[PDB]
Amino acid sequence: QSMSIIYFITTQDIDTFQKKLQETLFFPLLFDKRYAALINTAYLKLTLPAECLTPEFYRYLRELSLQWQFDFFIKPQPLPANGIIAFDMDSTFIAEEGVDEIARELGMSTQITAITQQAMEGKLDFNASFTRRIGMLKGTPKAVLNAVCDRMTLSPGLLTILPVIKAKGFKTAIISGGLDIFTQRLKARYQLDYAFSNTVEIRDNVLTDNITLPIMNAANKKQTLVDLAARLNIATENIIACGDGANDLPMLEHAGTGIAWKAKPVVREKIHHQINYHGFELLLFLIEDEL
Ligand SMILES: [Cl-]
Ligand code: NA
Repeated sequence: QSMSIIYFITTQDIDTFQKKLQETLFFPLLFDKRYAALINTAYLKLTLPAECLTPEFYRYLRELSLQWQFDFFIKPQPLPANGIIAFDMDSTFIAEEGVDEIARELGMSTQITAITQQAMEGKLDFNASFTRRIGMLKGTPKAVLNAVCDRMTLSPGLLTILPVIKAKGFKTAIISGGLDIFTQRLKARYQLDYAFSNTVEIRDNVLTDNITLPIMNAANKKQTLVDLAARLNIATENIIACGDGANDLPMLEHAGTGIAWKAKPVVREKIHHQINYHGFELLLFLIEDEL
C-alpha cells in the first residue's frame, strides 16, 4: 500500500512506449501491459513507490504526456466506489454548446457570441451572461429547441462506459448551467439517474424569459453535488465529477476524483486527472479495481 499505480494509454506501440518511457523517467518499477476487454483498450500499468509521486513528478509526467500525446491516470486510493459520477453538460457530456447551437439555428451567433465576449473579457457577470443570452431567445418554439437537442452529439466513449458505471453501482448525474429542456431530455434519453440545471419556463409552447432563481452558477453546481451526495449518503472520496470549463472548477475541486475533459487551460492547471486524447471509456481506470 506504499505502492502507487499509474495507467498509461497511448496509440504508440506499447513496447516502444514502455522502452521510451523508462529511459526518459530513469525502488522497483513494475510494468505490466494489459488489455481491458470491456473498453477495448490495451494499456500499460506501472507500479512504483508512493514516495515517487510528487508534485514535481506529476508536472513532468503531464508535460510529457502532452508532448508525446498520451493519457494517463494515477490510480486514486482509495478507489471511488458505489458513488456518484456527475457530468457537466456542454462540451462535456455532449460535444456542443446548447445555447450557441440554438443561436446559430436562429441566425444570432454574432449577438450571442458577443455577450460571451463581454463575460470572458470580464466586462460582464456570468449570471448576466446567462440571463442576456436567454433573453435573446425569448419566443423560441419548443420544437426548434427539441430539434436542436436532437442533433446534439454524445461525447465519445459514454455509450460504452455508462452501462459499466451502472454495473459498478454508481449513480450518474448531469449538473450544468444550461437549459432544463436539454438537460432533462438528455437524462431521459440515456437513463441518467439525476439531472439538474437552470430552469427557463416554456409557456404556450415558446421559451419565456422566466428563469428560476437562484441561477445555477459555478458555486451552485458544487452545492448541488454536495446536496446530492448528502441525500444519497455518499462520501466525498466516492464522488467523481467531470467537466471542461472554469464554471466547473468548484464542482471538480470538491469531488474526490475530479476529471478535466479536454479542458480549458485554467482547468487543466488545477485538475490533475484528465482525459485529453481518448474518450470517456477511460473512466474505467477510476472505478474498476481489477486492472
Ligand atoms: Cl450556458
Ligand atoms: Na461545460
